[PDB]
Amino acid sequence: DQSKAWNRYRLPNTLKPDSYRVTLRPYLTPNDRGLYVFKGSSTVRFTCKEATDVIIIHSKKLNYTLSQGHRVVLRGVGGSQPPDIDKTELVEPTEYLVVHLKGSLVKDSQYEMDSEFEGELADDLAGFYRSEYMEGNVRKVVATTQMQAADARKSFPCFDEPAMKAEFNITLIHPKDLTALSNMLPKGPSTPLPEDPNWNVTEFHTTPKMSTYLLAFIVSEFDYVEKQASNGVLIRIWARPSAIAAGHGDYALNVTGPILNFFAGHYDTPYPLPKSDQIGLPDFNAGAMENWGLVTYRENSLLFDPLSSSSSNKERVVTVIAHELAHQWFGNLVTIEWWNDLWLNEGFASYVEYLGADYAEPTWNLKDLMVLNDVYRVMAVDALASSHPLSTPASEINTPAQISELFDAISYSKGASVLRMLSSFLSEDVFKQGLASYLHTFAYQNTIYLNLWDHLQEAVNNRSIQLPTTVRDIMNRWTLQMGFPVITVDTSTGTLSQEHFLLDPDSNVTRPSEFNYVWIVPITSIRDGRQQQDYWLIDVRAQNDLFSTSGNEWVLLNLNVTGYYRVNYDEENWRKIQTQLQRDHSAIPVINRAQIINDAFNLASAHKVPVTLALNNTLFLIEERQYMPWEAALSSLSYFKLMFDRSEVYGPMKNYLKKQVTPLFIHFRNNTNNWREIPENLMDQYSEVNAISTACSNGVPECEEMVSGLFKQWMENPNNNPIHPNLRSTVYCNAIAQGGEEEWDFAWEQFRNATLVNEADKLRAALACSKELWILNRYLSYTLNPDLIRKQDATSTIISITNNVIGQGLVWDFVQSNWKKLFNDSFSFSNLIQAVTRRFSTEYELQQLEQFKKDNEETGFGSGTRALEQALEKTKANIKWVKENKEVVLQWFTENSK
Amino acid sequence: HMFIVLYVNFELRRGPGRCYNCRPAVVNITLANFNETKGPLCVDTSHFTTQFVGVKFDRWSASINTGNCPFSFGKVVKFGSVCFSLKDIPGGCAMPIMANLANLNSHNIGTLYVSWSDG
Ligand SMILES: *[C@@H]1O[C@H](CO)[C@@H](O[C@@H]2O[C@H](CO)[C@@H](O)[C@H](O)[C@H]2NC(C)=O)[C@H](O)[C@H]1NC(C)=O
Ligand SMILES: *[C@@H]1O[C@H](CO)[C@@H](O[C@@H]2O[C@H](CO)[C@@H](O)[C@H](O)[C@H]2NC(C)=O)[C@H](O)[C@H]1NC(C)=O
Ligand SMILES: *[C@@H]1O[C@H](CO)[C@@H](O)[C@H](O)[C@H]1NC(C)=O
Ligand SMILES: *[C@@H]1O[C@H](CO)[C@@H](O)[C@H](O)[C@H]1NC(C)=O
Ligand SMILES: *[C@@H]1O[C@H](CO)[C@@H](O)[C@H](O)[C@H]1NC(C)=O
Ligand SMILES: *[C@@H]1O[C@H](CO)[C@@H](O)[C@H](O)[C@H]1NC(C)=O
Ligand SMILES: *[C@@H]1O[C@H](CO)[C@@H](O)[C@H](O)[C@H]1NC(C)=O
Ligand SMILES: *[C@@H]1O[C@H](CO)[C@@H](O)[C@H](O)[C@H]1NC(C)=O
Ligand SMILES: *[C@@H]1O[C@H](CO)[C@@H](O)[C@H](O)[C@H]1NC(C)=O
Ligand SMILES: [Zn+2]
Repeated sequence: DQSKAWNRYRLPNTLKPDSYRVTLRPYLTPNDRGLYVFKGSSTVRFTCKEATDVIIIHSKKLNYTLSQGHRVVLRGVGGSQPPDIDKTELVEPTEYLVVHLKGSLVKDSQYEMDSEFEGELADDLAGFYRSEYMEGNVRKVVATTQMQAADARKSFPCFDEPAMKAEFNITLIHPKDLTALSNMLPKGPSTPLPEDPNWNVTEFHTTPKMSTYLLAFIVSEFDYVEKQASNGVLIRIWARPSAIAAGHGDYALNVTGPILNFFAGHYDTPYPLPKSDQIGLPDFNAGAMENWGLVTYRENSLLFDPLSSSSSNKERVVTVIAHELAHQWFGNLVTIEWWNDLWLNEGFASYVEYLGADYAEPTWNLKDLMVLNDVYRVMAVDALASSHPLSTPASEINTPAQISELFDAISYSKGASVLRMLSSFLSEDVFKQGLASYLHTFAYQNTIYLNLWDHLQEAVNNRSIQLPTTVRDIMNRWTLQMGFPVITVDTSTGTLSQEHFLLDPDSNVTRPSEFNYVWIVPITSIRDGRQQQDYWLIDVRAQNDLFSTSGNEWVLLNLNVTGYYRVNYDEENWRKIQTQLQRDHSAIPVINRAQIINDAFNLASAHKVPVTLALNNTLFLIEERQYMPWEAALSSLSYFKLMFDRSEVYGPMKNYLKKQVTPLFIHFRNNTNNWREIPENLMDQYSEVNAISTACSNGVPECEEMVSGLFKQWMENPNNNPIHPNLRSTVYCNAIAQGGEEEWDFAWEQFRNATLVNEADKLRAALACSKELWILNRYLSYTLNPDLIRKQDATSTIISITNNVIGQGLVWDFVQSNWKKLFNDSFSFSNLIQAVTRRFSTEYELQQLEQFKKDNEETGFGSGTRALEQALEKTKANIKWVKENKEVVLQWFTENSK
Repeated sequence: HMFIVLYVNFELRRGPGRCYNCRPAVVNITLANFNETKGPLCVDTSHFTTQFVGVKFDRWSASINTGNCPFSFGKVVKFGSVCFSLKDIPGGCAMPIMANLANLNSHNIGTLYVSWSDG
């Protein structure tokens, strides 16, 4: 098996492509077998780097027309003479088309390979696929693409690895009444197809040297709005004609150009293409895709209605655009060598997205949200023995399932957090200078992590920055080994101690680390609200008077959580923190109030502080009005809800949250004139939503009356929605849970007739809050019907059902019952496993999960393999955590609830 | 009595792939009873009434601005004799004619020129 190259997952080094030409023709009507198909041809010019008698190229779900007895024709280039083909074959597991030759190709000679093929325009959201939408009574069909990571092979045969960069000459044959789009501008006007005038032919300029996973082909009846950016680049926002006319693409137009030129100037690197199209698709798997010159989006990540979309929707739009535009530099111009280093793409994009979004909306202060949405989001998983390093060894990443698995919170959020810290010990101006050199040197090339350290070292040296050692040796600690440390402070002594933080002390770390899980940590600090000097921890244990205290003094580490680590303190320092939070919490920075809450709850799970200490840190929240500290508490306590919302402990917890949030809810009731205004400050808008959501969810009668009143008022006037978009997610879900069949049906019809995906998303999620088990079962059957819920929203909707305490048993039973059938057929098996198992806290549930593993082990879990192992680790920890904390927690809530 | 009527119509380029916020592809600006080769349409009245007939579909609308004119089309007021034209009247005012996309682009699609004497 493995002896043969066509049974191995990495391409041989024998051939290297130079240039492709591809012609594709989508058929937007089904054939007599009921299939939407595309017909195509292609020629790849490649160079023989090493003599070989076989051509191995990627091919997936493509049916080839035979020419002269074989699936390809091989021709010579500039005198070259190609050997005869013995036979061709398709190797499905490795997704190869293999051409066995009778002779050997000659080193350094060039060859050209012609192929003619057919494929399905399936609704699977991968490769060359189809998207549909209603315009009037007509169902329109769109041909569009999604190649990342390894689906370019699904639209035409190619050497489909990111380091086999090449130029591409795209031609699209399309109905005459439709527009064709690709990475580049068309090479002349669209001409009629001589064979049939009902079709036109659009040829596009040759792309730059590029990875196959960045190609894009789109055929649509879409319209657009355009604006030339201040750096010469033409921006166009494409979407369904009704959305464009209504102005739902106007906000994207307002911010796209400026962000693109901001990035160009910030990194001193021009955007080399003449245009950058943004297009929103009705059917799309991820949030967006950074195809060079033709960025594709989910409608809910690009389109925005000022009167019906919420501020959180607005943040999503500008953030994703910023994320996709950042990829133009980190990903498209400079590309990863192999998927094991994916963070070089997604880590930078997830960090740089905040700089670009902050430039576009400077009044929002979005950069602060990185602590909640990235740092603490990924620390939950990075605190497991089953996590994985930011830069995995390349030998370990081979299959498409292994590759897809790494589009996860490590590569995205941890990558963002190590860059946030990297860009903090060095200045952002020193950081951006090093990256400018990195981008210039490796333009149109591929990089590994060591390539970046070198150019950051060049900046360190030119700017006279003094570090404890090289950028290489500091950042390898955060890149080549998994996890993060917990820095324990003893203020009586001033000693610091670091160690690998694990949510469960009994977890078994099996992955070895060449650094034995010790980091070089840049430590900031404040003393009584006053920043001290920076300090570098370079060993397991150190001592410095910067962390010693006297009398009423208290210190905090990790100012504004710039560093990727958790902090624990001696008992006495904690007490003075808590005393400070009770007397005047403003003395502690807002971000560090969230740190105090989140760190203590996680420390308590790890048996490093008493759970009552973490809960005592939430007592001051009854006087807190800011968004970040409340959201940190609500997120940490969502674990308590997961563990206890099916037990006697939930009552007392709800009463505690009711007590803590009621003054804040009444404050906003006043500040908004009984909910007819919204706060001016964005963060205050989000705290209002959480106050309403928390009050209603924990039984504040005033909020329950308010949300059901607003919803009933809406049903009496369906065409005039009285609910501000910021409150719709909460009002819809709580009105559905409190109501019955009438409210569920009304929202279902509103979802079916929705003209704005932002609105459909809120309705889709609120329909899962029903308290009627029969309604939830019926809704579950809808999620797998593509005519009722788009396949792109299937798993997301199922996850909404499992979050309902009544839906938990329904979905888990459904997953156990239908996994084999499910697995075949766009569908995140990883996220669903994560969602349906996070409530598990008993030996019985662990037994079922173990049996679930055994019953499906041989078929496999694909890109959900790590998710399952992490579910097992967390379930075992949950069992121990509940036995050890149930009575303590029950008593704490009961006493502090009065 | 006499009416002074300025008609302003415009159309967007037909799909597919139409640019919704671009300058309208078709523009028809007509000042009633005006012949370019004869010159300004001047007032022959004891009293006259100005009428603006601008197109309006969805978020697109036509408008006439005040420009560098001490008055505005519609609110005109004593007169010696007032003249209107769609070509330059040296010594007069210029009222820009715009095609406006609500909350987005505005496009100048023409110019009304006015002239008057005191009296
Ligand atoms: C893709 O298009 C480019 C541009 O038309 C082709 O590049 C030219 O290739 C010919 C060889 O046939 C050279 O003589 C020209 O000098 C090249 N021009 C440039 C600007 O490089 C390329 O060959 C095409 N590739 C394929 C596979 O068709
Ligand atoms: C810690 O983060 C806060 C933001 O959460 C920073 O505060 C801002 O500082 C700027 C400039 O000093 C002010 O214009 C803003 O009004 C501040 N915002 C708030 C909410 O106070 C603070 O500067 C950060 N600390 C450090 C040392 O960088
Ligand atoms: C390609 O061939 C396979 C096997 O013959 C068939 O099942 C599939 O439907 C074909 N694809 C198309 C688009 O016709
Ligand atoms: C298709 O070709 C015809 C004839 O050249 C042309 O009039 C029409 O604009 C073309 N359509 C597109 C979408 O380019
Ligand atoms: C885009 O910007 C224009 C110009 O500032 C502004 O008038 C418009 O309201 C903005 N549109 C949206 C949807 O933000
Ligand atoms: C560092 O300085 C050298 C010499 O001036 C220069 O060639 C190099 O580009 C600089 N590197 C950075 C990152 O500025
Ligand atoms: C929790 O608060 C109580 C006072 O109600 C206090 O005695 C106790 O020390 C706190 N828990 C800690 C500090 O872990
Ligand atoms: C232009 O508008 C005038 C006034 O509405 C109308 O009479 C005329 O027919 C129009 N001309 C064209 C070519 O549409
Ligand atoms: C406009 O006036 C010129 C000059 O008198 C004349 O030749 C032309 O026929 C007129 N056109 C119309 C439509 O009255
Ligand atoms: Zn990305």
